[PDB]
Amino acid sequence: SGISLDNSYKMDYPEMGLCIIINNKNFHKSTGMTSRSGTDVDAANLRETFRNLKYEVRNKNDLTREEIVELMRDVSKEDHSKRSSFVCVLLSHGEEGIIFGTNGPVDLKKITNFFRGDRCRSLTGKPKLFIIQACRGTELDCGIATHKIPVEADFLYAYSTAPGYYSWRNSKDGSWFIQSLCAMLKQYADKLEFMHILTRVNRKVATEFESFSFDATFHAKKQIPCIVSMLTKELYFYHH
Amino acid sequence: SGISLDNSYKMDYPEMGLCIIINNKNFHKSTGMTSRSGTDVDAANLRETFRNLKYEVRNKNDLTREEIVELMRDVSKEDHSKRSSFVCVLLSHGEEGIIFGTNGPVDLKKITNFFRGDRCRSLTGKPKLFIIQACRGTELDCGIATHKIPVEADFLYAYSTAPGYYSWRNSKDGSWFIQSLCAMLKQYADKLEFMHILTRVNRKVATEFESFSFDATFHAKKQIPCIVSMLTKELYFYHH
Amino acid sequence: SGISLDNSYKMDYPEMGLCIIINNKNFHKSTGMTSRSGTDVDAANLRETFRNLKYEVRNKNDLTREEIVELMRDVSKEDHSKRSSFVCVLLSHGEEGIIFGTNGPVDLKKITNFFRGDRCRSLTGKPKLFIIQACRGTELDCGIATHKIPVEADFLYAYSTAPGYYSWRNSKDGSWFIQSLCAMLKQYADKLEFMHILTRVNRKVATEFESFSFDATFHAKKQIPCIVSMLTKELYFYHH
Amino acid sequence: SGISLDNSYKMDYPEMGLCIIINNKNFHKSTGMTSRSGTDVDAANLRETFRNLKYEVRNKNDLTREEIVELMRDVSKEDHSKRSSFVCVLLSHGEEGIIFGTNGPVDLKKITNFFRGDRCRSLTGKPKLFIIQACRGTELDCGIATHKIPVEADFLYAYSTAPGYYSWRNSKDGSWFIQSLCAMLKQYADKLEFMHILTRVNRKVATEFESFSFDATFHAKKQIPCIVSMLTKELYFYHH
Amino acid sequence: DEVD
Amino acid sequence: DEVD
Amino acid sequence: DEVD
Amino acid sequence: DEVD
Repeated sequence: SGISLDNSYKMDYPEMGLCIIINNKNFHKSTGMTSRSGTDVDAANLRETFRNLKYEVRNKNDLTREEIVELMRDVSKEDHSKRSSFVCVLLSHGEEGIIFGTNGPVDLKKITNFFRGDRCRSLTGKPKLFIIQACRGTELDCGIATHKIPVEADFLYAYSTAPGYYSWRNSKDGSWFIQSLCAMLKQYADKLEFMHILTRVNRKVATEFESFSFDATFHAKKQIPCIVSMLTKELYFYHH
Repeated sequence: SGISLDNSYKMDYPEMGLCIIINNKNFHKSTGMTSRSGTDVDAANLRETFRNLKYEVRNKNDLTREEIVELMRDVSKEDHSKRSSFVCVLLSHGEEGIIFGTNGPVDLKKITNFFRGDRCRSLTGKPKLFIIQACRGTELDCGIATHKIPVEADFLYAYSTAPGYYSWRNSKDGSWFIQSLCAMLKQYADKLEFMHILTRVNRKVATEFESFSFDATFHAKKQIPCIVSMLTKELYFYHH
Repeated sequence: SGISLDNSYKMDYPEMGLCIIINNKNFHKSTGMTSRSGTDVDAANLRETFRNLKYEVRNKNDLTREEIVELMRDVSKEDHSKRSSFVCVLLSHGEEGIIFGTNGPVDLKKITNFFRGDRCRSLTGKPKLFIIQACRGTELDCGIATHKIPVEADFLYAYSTAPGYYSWRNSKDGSWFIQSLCAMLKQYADKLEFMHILTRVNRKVATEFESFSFDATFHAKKQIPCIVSMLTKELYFYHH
Repeated sequence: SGISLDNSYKMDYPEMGLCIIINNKNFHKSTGMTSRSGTDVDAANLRETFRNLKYEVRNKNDLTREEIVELMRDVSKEDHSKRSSFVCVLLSHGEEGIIFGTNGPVDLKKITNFFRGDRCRSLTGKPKLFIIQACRGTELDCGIATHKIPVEADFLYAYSTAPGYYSWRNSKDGSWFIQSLCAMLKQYADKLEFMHILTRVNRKVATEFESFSFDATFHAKKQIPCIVSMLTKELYFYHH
Repeated sequence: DEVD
Repeated sequence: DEVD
Repeated sequence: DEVD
Repeated sequence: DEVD
């Protein structure tokens, strides 16, 4: 055949892949964690968005730390040979490097490690996307007026907020990040490369949202998502 | 005029901007830190690469922690009104979230904070790029056979390695990451958007390099860089 | 400033330019030419489409051969310094290299010559687009089942049909070509380069249309437009 | 699988296709046609250029009008099922719509008709490219200081000059158009869509060449090629 | 349909 | 608005 | 230069 | 090779 390029991930496998959505809204009373009002809006938006991208979506609600680990272990042990990629969305409370099960924390590394290039062979060389809507600390942004491959390769972590910062969620409209992500995927998934779509998400969250609170400490705050890429190729959700 | 889009940073200001290169090779004996053989190759490669991109390059060698902070404070206080962007390259020893001065550590947040949207007004809304060649821990990758805006917005952190991992540097050829970054910028800066160039860098580092060591603990190891983007627009080094 | 490229026409002048639409529907009885039913649909579609592209649209109906020449001469003598381009749409009867005034033919070369690089200095180096919906002969496509610059440079002729062939117009929906052109401009003018938009127009006309006639000679016929480019740069209707 | 687009021709068939180069340099004395000095440079340049694009190149020299027709008829009767496209380059004397065999003219339509969608079924729906270096008349450009598919669909005619004009050929360097075409294909075939490559060819010919002659009638003349597209999809010489 |  |  |  |  003619000249061939290897700049983009092969996304024309029989299946796009799984999209696991872990939606934690209600937490065990003993944890002292608040109910995440508006998260169901996020979960539904994500389910529809990824369904239209042809992903096999599996929604899971209110999972304990043990259930989260079991689920990810089981999913990583499935045969992903006929799948182009893997997507996991985590909606919960969190801290830097941590996501909360309904009864306690789970290190994000524990979850992502199941999908390492050496631990999930049927996903080796394929994009593994982790979308995380959770806090990464307690900082508030005041804003300003205007052969072998690495086992950590091929992962993309789309964090809702910058390292060390809180992440915002509206009880009626859903989280700022997920609202924006779904809107940009619906509008550009058939036109732009993934990093460019995520950059549009960054701009949307950065410019269209600002917190409103009766508490001065939490009022008029801003947010910027954080794209962390270990991808080795361009990612387009469409093919041909 | 006709329809206008706002998807890419304005890079046609009178000047592209400053490119500060901090090259720490020799460390104070009391720190117990080794001399970073090969770093001069990196510094020279970067100087030439950014010179061709029309950046006003300033190379600084062997700076103490105090000198690094003073330098960044002073640079952030300059008038960047006529500049399109800002680039800072850090070549030194490091740990997660830390870069080493010749006499001790400096928190990366302390350095980047000087350039926050609210602290460096002449750079507000402009891309602030931090390229970091330094370790982020001690893990080794074994590989596998094959209106307002957020103050944290508009930053791009091009880390040489994944969170928690060592970063590799060849004493003769320079660091794997910087070698690759300069090669990709020279070949694609006039053709591709920055995130896409960095993705090519990820692939180059991930596929073309593997450590060779007489010590089994450090032998046959791999590396994957880590792109961390808080950018709100696409970044092209060329214009018109 | 940084590296600059000169691959696309400057389309950020104060004005996009003029869009002259010559809509000839009714012809002098002595010419023996039929009334072009459906052409008003085309004219209105074009007016709206180019209005949204920010062109100063001027619609002219039923012009004689003398009036067409006078109009083009006068327009070519205007000061186009503040305009990015020029567009002229001709809707009428025609033959190869000819367009019909209401009382007789006009050589297309006579019309386009007024805009030559040496005859219309304020348009030199700017794209001059001529969209032509008219026959170029009588052939029917049966289909098949599935420093200085040249004075002729910077012209683009978007012909509705291939050399020597009839061009189809539906009395209710308008011409196949204009219907398709307006649809593609509305959908892609803010996303694709002009030649690519015209290629989509070619596909739309080629695949979605087929004539229906009680006369076997004119039944089940197909059409393929013909893009003729003397452009020297890429043309995007949007800027920034 | 995931979402699929049909905007570009499938160019990943087992073979790119044939590239027939008809190089007519020496003409029968009785025709009164001059020897086309420099055409061998063009033929060699084309052979190498298309070889690198993975085309099965067949060079034919000094063919009579009868031999040209026989060759094209035979080639159109071959099985092109495993081929992605077809390319034919004609280097000879010519007039509008005509190319010269060594003993007389051949209508270009006669040649291209063999490849119509209904006459060459194994090429139906595939790009058929005809590159023509020949005069299209005697005009000189003085320049200015600065389901079914149509049987005519899927053809691209890359003419060296505008309708009605002479075409320039340098006895030492080869023709302006072919020199430029080969240079642009070598530099951009792995980066740009074909129409964009041809637009670069238009700019190169329009800006870098001007005739030098002791005869005032033929001195300081310019040339602009003419891209005629009936293509229905984007054409990239590379794939994957 | 009609021709022009 | 609420934080996570 | 020469013409074709 | 060496680590940083």
